[PDB]
Amino acid sequence: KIDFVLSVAGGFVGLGNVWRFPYLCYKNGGGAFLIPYFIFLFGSGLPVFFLEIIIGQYTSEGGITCWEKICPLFSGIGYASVVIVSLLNVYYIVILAWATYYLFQSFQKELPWAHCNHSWNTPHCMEDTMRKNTNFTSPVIEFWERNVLSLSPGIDHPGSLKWDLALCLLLVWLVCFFCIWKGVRSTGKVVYFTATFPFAMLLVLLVRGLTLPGAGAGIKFYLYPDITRLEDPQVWIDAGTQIFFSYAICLGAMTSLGSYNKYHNNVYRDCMLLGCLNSGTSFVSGFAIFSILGFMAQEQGVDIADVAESGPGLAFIAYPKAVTMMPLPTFWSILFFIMLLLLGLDSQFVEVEGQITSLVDLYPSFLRKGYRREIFIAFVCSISYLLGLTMVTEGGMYVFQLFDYYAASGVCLLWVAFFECFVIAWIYGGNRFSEDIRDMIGFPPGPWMKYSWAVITPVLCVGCFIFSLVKYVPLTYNKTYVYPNWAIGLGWSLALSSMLCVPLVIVIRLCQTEGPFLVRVKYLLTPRE
Amino acid sequence: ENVLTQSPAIMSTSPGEKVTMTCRASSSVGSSYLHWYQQKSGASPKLWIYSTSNLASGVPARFSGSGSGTSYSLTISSVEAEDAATYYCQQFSGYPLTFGSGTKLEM
Amino acid sequence: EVQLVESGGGLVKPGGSLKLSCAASGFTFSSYAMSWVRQSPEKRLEWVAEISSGGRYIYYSDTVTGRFTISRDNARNILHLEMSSLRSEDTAMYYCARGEVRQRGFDYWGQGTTLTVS
Ligand SMILES: O=S(=O)(O)C1CCNCC1
Ligand SMILES: [Cl-]
Repeated sequence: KIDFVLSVAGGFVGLGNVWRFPYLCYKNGGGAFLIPYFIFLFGSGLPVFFLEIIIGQYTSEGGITCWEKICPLFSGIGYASVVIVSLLNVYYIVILAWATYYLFQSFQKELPWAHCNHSWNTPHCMEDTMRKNTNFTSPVIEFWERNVLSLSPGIDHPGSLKWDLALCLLLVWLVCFFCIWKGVRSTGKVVYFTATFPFAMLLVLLVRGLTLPGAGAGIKFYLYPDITRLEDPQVWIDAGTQIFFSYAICLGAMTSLGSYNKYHNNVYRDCMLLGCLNSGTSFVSGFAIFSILGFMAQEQGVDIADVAESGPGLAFIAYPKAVTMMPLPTFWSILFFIMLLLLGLDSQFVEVEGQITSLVDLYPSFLRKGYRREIFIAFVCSISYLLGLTMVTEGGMYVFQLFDYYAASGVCLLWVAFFECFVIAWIYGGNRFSEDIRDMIGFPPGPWMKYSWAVITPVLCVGCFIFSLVKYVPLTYNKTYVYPNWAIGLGWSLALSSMLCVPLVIVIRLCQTEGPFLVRVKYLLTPRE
Repeated sequence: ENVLTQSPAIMSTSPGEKVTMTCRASSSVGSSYLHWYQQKSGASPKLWIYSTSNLASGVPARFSGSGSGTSYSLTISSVEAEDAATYYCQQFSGYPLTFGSGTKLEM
Repeated sequence: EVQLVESGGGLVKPGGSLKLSCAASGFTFSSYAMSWVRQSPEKRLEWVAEISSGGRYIYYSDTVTGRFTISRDNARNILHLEMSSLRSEDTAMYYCARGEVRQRGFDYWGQGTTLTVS
């Protein structure tokens, strides 16, 4: 099982675990984030992951075709998943653009963020050592805000288009385009290095963080719950959708990946192994992130909740501070950002390939026989690059935050998971699904999967959605910038672009099918083959 | 059809001594899809070992089994008069399902 | 998980037809797959047919695929095997076995019914 290991190990460490989980945990007060995180994990995450893999293997086709075999009425789930992937690919690559910019900035004798004597730095800067010797600002934070981002006062001020970051996105997109068109992927002896290097780097960062003088307070903030105050809907949605985002579920890529295997594989063992390990690596890297934050709190003399930004830049603020505290910081900075680029590039390759397949399968005659696939791939990459340019401007950070919060996370993932589990448990039939699983892997799902799909996942998703609507709180960048109403409307438009697919497809297929309305629904609910 | 076979078709045995039986398949069976069944004379067969190592409910702990690929075996720590029965290996990996030739302990 | 009983065995002529029944008790018959196993007078065990828990998936041995039909009554909790053309080699003892988990084997075996041709 050792190479299976290396394959699916490349599989479960991604920008999600390293980057998204730490800042989401930090944003929700730390310890309080973990309780809904594990509740959603064991309630829905693993069962929905297993369910999606089972669909992918059962149909032996793409994520859009399977619903035709299962439930023709709810075929809109595949379109929702493919549009979720399409929106995710646009903004997920900006992280690699920032990583590329940091890596290019790392080719210096002294790291630019280790001290503040440069041009872009504000007069209020004080060295972290000297800050406790307040209106002062840490050099790393203002480097992230002013040199890389050049952050605008708000989303209403796009500002100039940062040319260096635009070229970084262009370089990353060229790498992706060449890899997808030429089929370049980690298949030779390089797979072992690609699978082991991220874990080695994370272990080094964890060791450095835990040995910091202020690590203990960071761990206390990371693990101590705050159920008395922090039980807002926001933490529940954030943890539940972080579970669904770390796994490639509700995106429709897991069905395609599962279709690559066969019934002889040890399904429901690989699923639990990969899911538990994927959550475990996130939980482990949380210790490193929060220990670095605790060291920052000890050094700067301020609370842990105030040391760094409550946003996507937590990874780009904490880790550079960690590599600053190691011998020869340039070497560790270069290694860390090479690791980050590889870790994000592999996932981006997988997502773009899945999108390309799920779109060419809708018209193979035109997109695979009437025209070369290279042209279609170039079209997809170019359109995504022009769309991603919107997050490169000086105010691009706000757009990226909105995209992360709405386009490929939040209520849309709960919507997709609820409709998946509802359809399979109730419309298609839990007994039928268990019988199919018996036919494929040899044993029934058991009470845990079945009761999860029937009750627990629908209850959790509906409860989170209703609790969010009842106790609604608007999105805010960091914890001080309030988005305008039009930006919130745009975010909800991004979410609804995925949510509305199911009702639209239901109504369209109802209209396009002949017969009485009762007969229309009854026939469109019948499985195929 | 994955034809199975068992070597000691007839095995004369005496109480107390350790005994062993072998099962072979024409095709590579998964370790989790091979099972052993005991059948006393004049009685229906009973499940004895499953997943090549897990003893069934009623089998005493003296029994054991091991194997992989296309070669498998079953062993007895110390036989007894109550163990005089016929044992069949069976593969469950692919259809048609097949049973071994069967080995009957003479005593 | 207690009791399984076969019925319907008897003497028929070669090329005839016979239906075999297998009653189930002590467990939810609709939640477990059922399989028929055949023991020739030489005591050699041969698998015949399998029916899934809901009856949607059916498998047959290569020698009985064209002549044997397996069916179940989930409401009645009774398992039925139908033979349309009984050859000379079909004379044997028939058992109905529970095979819900392929990785665990046939948990329970029925009493069995004999079939003869003359
Ligand atoms: O964050 S990852 O673990 O790399 C993955 C999860 C699904 N959406 C993004 C790709
Ligand atoms: Cl995660």
